[PDB]
Amino acid sequence: DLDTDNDNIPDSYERNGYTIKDLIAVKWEDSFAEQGYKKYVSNYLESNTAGDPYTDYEKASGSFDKAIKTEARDPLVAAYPIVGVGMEKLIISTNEGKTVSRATTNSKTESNTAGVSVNVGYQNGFTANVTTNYSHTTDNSTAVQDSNGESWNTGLSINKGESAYINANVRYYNTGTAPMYKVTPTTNLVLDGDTLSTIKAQENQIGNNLSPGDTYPKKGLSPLALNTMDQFSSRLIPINYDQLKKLDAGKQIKLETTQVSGNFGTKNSSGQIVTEGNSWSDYISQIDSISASIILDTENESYERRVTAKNLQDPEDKTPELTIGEAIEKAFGATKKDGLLYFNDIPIDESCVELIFDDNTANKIKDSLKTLSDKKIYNVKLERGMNILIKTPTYFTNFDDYNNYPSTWSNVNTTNQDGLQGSANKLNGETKIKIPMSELKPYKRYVFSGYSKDPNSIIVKIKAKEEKTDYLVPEQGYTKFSYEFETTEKDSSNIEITLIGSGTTYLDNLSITELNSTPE
Amino acid sequence: DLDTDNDNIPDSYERNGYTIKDLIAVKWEDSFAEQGYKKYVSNYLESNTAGDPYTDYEKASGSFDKAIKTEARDPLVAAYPIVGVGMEKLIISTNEHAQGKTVSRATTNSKTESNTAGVSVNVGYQNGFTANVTTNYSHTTDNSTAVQDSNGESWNTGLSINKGESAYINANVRYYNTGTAPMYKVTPTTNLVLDGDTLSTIKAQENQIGNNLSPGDTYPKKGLSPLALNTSRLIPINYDQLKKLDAGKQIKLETTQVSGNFGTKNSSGQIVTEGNSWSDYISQIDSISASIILDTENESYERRVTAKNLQDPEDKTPELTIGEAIEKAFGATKKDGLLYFNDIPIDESCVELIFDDNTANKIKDSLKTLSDKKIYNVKLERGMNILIKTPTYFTNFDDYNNYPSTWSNVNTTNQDGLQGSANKLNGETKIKIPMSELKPYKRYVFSGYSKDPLTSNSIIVKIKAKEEKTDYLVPEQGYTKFSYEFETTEKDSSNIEITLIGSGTTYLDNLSITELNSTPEIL
Amino acid sequence: KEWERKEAERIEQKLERSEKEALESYKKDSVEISKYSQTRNYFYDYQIEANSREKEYKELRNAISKNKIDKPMYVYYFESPEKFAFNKVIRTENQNEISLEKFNEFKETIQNKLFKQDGFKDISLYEPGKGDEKPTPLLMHLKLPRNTGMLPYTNTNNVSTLIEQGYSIKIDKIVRIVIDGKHYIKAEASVVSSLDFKDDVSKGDSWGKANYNDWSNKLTPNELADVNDYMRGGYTAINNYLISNGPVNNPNPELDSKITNIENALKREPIPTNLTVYRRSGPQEFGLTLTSPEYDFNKLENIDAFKSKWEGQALSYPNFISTSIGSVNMSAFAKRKIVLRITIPKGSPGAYLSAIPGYAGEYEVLLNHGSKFKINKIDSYKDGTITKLIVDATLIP
Ligand SMILES: [Ca+2]
Ligand SMILES: [Ca+2]
Ligand SMILES: [Ca+2]
Ligand SMILES: [Ca+2]
Ligand SMILES: [Ca+2]
Ligand SMILES: [Ca+2]
Repeated sequence: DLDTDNDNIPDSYERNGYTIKDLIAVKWEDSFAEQGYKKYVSNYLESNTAGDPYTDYEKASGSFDKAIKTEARDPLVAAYPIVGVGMEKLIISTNEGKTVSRATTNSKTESNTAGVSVNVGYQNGFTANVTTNYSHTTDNSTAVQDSNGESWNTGLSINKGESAYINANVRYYNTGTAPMYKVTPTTNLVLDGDTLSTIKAQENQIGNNLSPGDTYPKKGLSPLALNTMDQFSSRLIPINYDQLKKLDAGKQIKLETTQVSGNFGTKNSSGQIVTEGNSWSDYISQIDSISASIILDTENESYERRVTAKNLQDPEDKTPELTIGEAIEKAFGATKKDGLLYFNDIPIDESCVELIFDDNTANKIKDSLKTLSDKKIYNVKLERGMNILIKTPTYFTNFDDYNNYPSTWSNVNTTNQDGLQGSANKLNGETKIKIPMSELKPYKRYVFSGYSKDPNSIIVKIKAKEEKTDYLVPEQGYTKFSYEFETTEKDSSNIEITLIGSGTTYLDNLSITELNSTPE
Repeated sequence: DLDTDNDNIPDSYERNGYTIKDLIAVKWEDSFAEQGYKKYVSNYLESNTAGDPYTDYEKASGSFDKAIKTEARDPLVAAYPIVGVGMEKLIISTNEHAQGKTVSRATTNSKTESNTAGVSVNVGYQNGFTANVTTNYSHTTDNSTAVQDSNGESWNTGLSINKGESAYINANVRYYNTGTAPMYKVTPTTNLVLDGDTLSTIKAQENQIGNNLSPGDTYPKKGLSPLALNTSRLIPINYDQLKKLDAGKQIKLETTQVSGNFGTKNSSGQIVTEGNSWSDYISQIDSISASIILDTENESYERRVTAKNLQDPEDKTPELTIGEAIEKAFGATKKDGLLYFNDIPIDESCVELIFDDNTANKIKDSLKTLSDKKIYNVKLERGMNILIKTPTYFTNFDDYNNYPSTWSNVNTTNQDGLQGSANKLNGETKIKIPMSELKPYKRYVFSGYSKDPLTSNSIIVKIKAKEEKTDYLVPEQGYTKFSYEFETTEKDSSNIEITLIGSGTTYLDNLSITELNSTPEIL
Repeated sequence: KEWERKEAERIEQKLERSEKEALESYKKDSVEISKYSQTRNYFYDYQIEANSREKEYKELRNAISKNKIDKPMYVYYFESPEKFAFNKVIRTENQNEISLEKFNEFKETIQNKLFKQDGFKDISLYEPGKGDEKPTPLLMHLKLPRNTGMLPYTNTNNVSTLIEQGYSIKIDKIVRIVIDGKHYIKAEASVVSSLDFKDDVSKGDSWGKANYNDWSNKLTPNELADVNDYMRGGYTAINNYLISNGPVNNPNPELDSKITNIENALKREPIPTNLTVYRRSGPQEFGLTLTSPEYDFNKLENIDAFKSKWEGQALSYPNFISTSIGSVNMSAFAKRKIVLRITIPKGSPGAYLSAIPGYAGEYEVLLNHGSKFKINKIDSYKDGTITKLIVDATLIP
């Protein structure tokens, strides 16, 4: 029970699992989960298991400044904020006075799914996809709203040799697990390589503190304008003719956040809160190099966590490893019930949602999976330097408790027990679903994925912006299939999804996931 | 006896009984409740039960700044200042210094309009859900403007603005503070939001307000001069929103950022407000507390009440029912099964209830398991947003009756009511309510409760206004909250007629008429 | 901390040269000077006059007497259970839990008693937390009264509060608080003051003479004659008769009348205060001999056996008790290794004996026979190479 690092936790409780109850550390006797307690493990060469300012007893016991999320309660997942900026409107004016103004919508994870390449059938134990480019939440991509495709140059009489101005509306949000005080975004604007003008904001004019979850401006409120800014008061961003005629094509404008600074909260003996001597400036550059990154994108909200893991090649560090399933169980509020992880009600699983990987970590995890005999990627060792994106289906049925398809699927029978996850379907005849434009976002990209087994040829038929029908012969075990398509505008016809089997096949865990947006 | 935190009150006295008298702490034995003394409940895990910069001792012993409301002396309500903007008069002139063409209208600012602007009622309410769901929940930050002295006339008629120029805008503004907290170093910011376009942001600075904004009071002290927007310059406008404003839409007032400090009693004398700020404790407060808004027909209050988390053994935080939370949040006299303000009775059947999507869904989830089927006995979870609307007119065939007209066929000689007495319906019931008590161009909902101890004995109701209707109400052995919309119009119209034809067996109770929002007049 | 530091440099500008030199002398030698101030009074007058630490001790005591407080202050400090006659460890440093039964033992040990606090001691003004030193599981949180000594002083990067405790304490309450997951005992006690003189013997003589100059006129001639006998040699015969179980084994009605006269004379003038006196007791007063191996306190086991036998007990002297206001060592009983410290409540019988002219008694006071002392504490020190004991006892009626 000797203490090596000064944190007042016995070392036997840190090698084993321990929980904090009665504001003290007791060993995990594997009978406190039904109470509602959870288990932590702390490293002993350093009193801070993760590199956050808060210490292992304070972090693992809930002694922090209360404003952070509840998912940073473990001493393994740190709490630092990841701000983000988006645009919700565009104004183009020539006065230093014609004006054209439209609406824009932002997606946090759109460039991360921009370069991912899909394959029909995954011919390994990988059963996933690898993207070429990994983008965080802090950068984001925008789409202008409906305008019937009319040219932007017919509303402004601007020729070669003249410059228009940017006016817009912006919103600040957080997706991490921390509020950051004295908000100084210092964001930037890029337009396919060349930047137009960086955006510099001050502490008091925008919101001083910016808590996670909620936004500045709040949900369902007017976004903050660029005219009401001391820098952009007598001048705005100028544009030449070539740039606007390039934006006449199917192109988009993107935002990033470059560098921020500010203080953090702490406690006091005489007072209670002071945020002057604190800073995040010298703590981010430790967290960014020790841990591994997870990003999730539900269709309404994105989350990210940063979970620590050991390097394989060095005996000298005693930071305990994790597997991928336990890492997403601890990082997220993932309840593991019947062996399956659920965030709130959306299932999260290798067999239920889409997982997207970068290029470097894919090689290492494919090397590790050959050692693994389970051939499932939730049990491989999480190491330092992992970057994983996970995307939720808009619609995903598993012929089970989770069903969200907006139209009923024709010829579906779930009277079987040999499905991969609970019951499955039988393609005795053929399954079909009509899904119109009003239930879908316009001018997008999608992939349709699922698990099949055949203990025969199966034809898929997708009515889309381009009709696509295809064949696939299934295996006796489960092989994941996926098919890419794109849709067209709202006033068009529908999406008809048709699957004709051979009578003796089983299909389970069928999903539709958003990938990209088609240009115009 | 045993001490945990940096307070004199022991953890045994910190829970299940909590009384402070003559600067000492004693438990509670239900005897000296009439000596001006109350049992509180606080935490025993920390000094500050809420995010306030005051301990549970001082606020429950009076050792704090006296400008704070006495409802905040309870440790379970967070002291929280809210600074809002009311607007009263619009003047439009074409000059850039202040001659020119001027038009002038007098407006009313409503706080609780856009929260319930997209609220529609049902003829029958399912399960025990006697409430509604809003499209969006709003706090008292936004104000919605209703022009009352608006004859049939375009604003272009008084301006004759042709193509490219326009006039300038000026207005009369007021600054209210409604909360359980004052604020001293006044520096507010407020945007003039026009349906997605930011017209301008006004900052009042410090010298135009003074160094005090106490709760419950405005900077114009009740009846004083409206503050025009010239003291800091004029605001322009363009000739694109003029017809847009003329047709259907209104200008919204949105407070954005209010800076200020608070006062702490020093060792020697009066408060000090230089080493303080209402900019650090605010996010600490908002993270734990729920939000209970109440809107009387003349005023509003809103309260931050600390609530709990069910999905953890580790936390020890007080849990409340909804009705008791309202009781301790605003201060309510406990009548026999009833809650009272100074005159308004409040219940789950005497006021109107608004929740957003998440709160309404989780309350409907909780309604499946409660064995009493009431809103007010629901466990209080951190992060609820609940709006209460005190009805404009409400009667119960009992002691309270505030209706201007008198009905027809009123039989109060019965006691099988929802609350005490009921009404025996025999035939018609006629009320011919004069229009002068009804605001122009407003949406009003009539709500009632029906109990019919017969298989198919039903009534009709019939609301006669400019937008009239005849509805067929089918009551059952229990009561239903039945609600019908209608719209008031401009003043040159007649009375509102409400007829109902009963069938001699049906019973009604808890009849109320309330306002939702304003309908857009054609201009 | 901020307030403490503020009147630390507020005090520091009013201090003198020898006072501040003694202040750094204590800053470098805190523990030894504190243990010296505990037990210096039991030496000789010339031992104190030739002691090296005495000039710094008196300069610091002058500084403490100069700095008085205006309001009662709740203060905090850590100290061993052995200080409060709990001659054992409540919880060790590797232990974090003070159990309910050992808290009950501490309650039933430290209750209803007055315990001495003498010499210079450091304390803390606010409740210690995580960033402070917590050497012991015993934190006392005392209401120091008005005008008590108060020295906030900045030592290097820290600040500390030094006082001259010169009082006993009554422990009103103890509670079981928790700091950094470790159980600590937080003691809410009361400062209870008694009149003590120690080495200040001339002023105590003046007080006894002023309180007892007219006492001889108020006695009967039988009482006055028996008092004159007692101060002229009758103390030997009277005390020998009383220890020998006089009225039972060998009844002497003349000696019964004599001791009744002495008892009524002591009842004539009860004392107007709570007092603290000292007595150079022999081993024969404690059931031991000079040849007893237990009498040699130079080994620790004799000290511990004496503490086990005598602390927390009631001791009865069936004879009249002759003590004095002085705590100093004398040539008459420097041989004796027992120094008894007695606290007398107000209104108890007794008189100051050295107010009568013609008596060779040195600042002596007398107590009635059959008296009982509740032994509260036993401490130890080194008089030369001889270990001597300090027995803090209180007169119970
Ligand atoms: Ca550790
Ligand atoms: Ca450790
Ligand atoms: Ca399934
Ligand atoms: Ca306490
Ligand atoms: Ca508490
Ligand atoms: Ca009634």
